[PDB]
Amino acid sequence: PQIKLVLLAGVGFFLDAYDLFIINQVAPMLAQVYFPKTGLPAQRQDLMKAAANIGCVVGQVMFGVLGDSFGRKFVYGKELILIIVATIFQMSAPSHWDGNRVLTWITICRVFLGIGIGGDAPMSATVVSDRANIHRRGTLLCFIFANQGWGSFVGSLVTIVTISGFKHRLKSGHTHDVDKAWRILIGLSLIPAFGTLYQRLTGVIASKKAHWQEFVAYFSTWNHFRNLLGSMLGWFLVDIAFYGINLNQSVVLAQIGFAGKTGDVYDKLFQLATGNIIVTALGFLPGYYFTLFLIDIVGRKKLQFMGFIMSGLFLAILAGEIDHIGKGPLLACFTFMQFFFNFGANTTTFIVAAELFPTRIRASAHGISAAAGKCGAILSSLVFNQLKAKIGTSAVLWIFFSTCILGFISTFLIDETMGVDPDEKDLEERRAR
Repeated sequence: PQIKLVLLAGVGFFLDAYDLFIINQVAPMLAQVYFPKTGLPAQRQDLMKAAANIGCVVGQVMFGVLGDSFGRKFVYGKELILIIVATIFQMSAPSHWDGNRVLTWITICRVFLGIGIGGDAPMSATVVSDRANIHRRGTLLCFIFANQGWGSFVGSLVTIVTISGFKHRLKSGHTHDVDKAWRILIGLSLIPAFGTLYQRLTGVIASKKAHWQEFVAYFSTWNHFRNLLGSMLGWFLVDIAFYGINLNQSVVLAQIGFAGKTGDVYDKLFQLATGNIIVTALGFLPGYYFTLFLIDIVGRKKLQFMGFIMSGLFLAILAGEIDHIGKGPLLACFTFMQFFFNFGANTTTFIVAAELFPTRIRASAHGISAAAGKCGAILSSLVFNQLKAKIGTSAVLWIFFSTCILGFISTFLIDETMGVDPDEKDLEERRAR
């Protein structure tokens, strides 16, 4: 039936999300092995975590040109093999290498990993928005998007299970085994990756100039232009705070009480992995499902309004009190923030970008909106840890706070897409003139 296809898109997001966010769990292990006395260099750590998102935009533009040039039959399979190969090279960095050399190895591998993740990322949003043409299209988009939380959550679950498995061996003095652990975290993505591969198998310039003319003509009108503007802005702005935080979630939990001076190698990794699972299980994951049950009841805009404005509140509390109050209060606010990312702007910006635009342009308008988001992701990803040292963590959180208020303001540019057919609205718009 039609059902089996959306799960295949879902597991695509799950694998992409797992591979994207698992870098947050792998980074502290690389530190313990290759930089035990000092932290990971700021510029090098930022590059490694942005690498996947940098490739992510290169992927959907490259797989877009090839996909338009020679059709879909060309791109469907090869995107998944690229992230599989990138996983293996990333997995098998020579353990005898220098710390900086190992880092440079992983950054390059993750760029190619991003190129593949950039492939299936945008092509699945269209398969269920064009097919449904029903009021229950949002609940379908949100269900597939919810796999992003499972990717982040399963990665956190995998980490505590792995660390607790190395408990006795680490306590018995075999501290280098953490170098094996971080390779296991990346490698375990291969199990669904290989499973899905088997299931997936078992006048060009004149046309481009013509579509460009329609695109330019369409978005040269105000009431149509601002819908593209708000779609790009909302996605760009949320991804700054969203990916800046989620790719560095383990770094924030270090200002909070989860990083101490007591205890040995295991105690540190386990409590830090304990914090990561708490946040993603209690906040990051359920946010997708609160969005799921209310988008087709409350509407997309009101959820973006709430999503932007709620996560902003918790960002301001962090920045103001992070250096002044205890662990407990800070942890709760951080989890609430993550909750209102996915119960709010993060999920709705993805949905709104796919729901606003008539199909005759939807491929471009959604692609530019998704590209705009990845631009926000790479900005914070590329500079988060560098700013953290130059201006401090509180100052950086005040920046993310400002981006949320701007997202709230920009959301007014959007038409409510709950229950509206963008093709029918375009159709009635035209008969009236």
